[PDB]
Amino acid sequence: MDIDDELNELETLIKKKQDEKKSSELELQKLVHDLNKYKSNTNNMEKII
Amino acid sequence: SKLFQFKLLQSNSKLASTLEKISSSNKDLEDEKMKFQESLKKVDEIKAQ
Amino acid sequence: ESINEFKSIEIEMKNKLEKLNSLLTYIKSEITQQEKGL
Repeated sequence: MDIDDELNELETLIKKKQDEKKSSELELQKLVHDLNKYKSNTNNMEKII
Repeated sequence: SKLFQFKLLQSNSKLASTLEKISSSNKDLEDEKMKFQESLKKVDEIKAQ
Repeated sequence: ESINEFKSIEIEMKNKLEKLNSLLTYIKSEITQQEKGL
């Protein structure tokens, strides 16, 4: 029984970690959604060059 | 010059509209932050329970 | 409730990003009004 409980607990923690990663994934796109876009803006400046 | 003054007035009106939109967005963000604070208080109450 | 709070925090972050983009657009539009003096 104890072992089982322990395992469950571990799994729970893992799940939480995954959730955190998901949040990071959002950030991993959010700033990116502008970051490369900013470079694209610089590309427009390159057109002026 | 009259046409440029008209265009400047139109740009000022558009800037005022954008500022009003940004103010409404900031108010919505403040409401969301208050809701998140209420959710954190509820989570603290659940931890006490 | 914790999952809902995390989802609300993500939605608030998205709304803050949208508001920052709108504020940058408004600042650009206001800076583009420098020619009004002439």
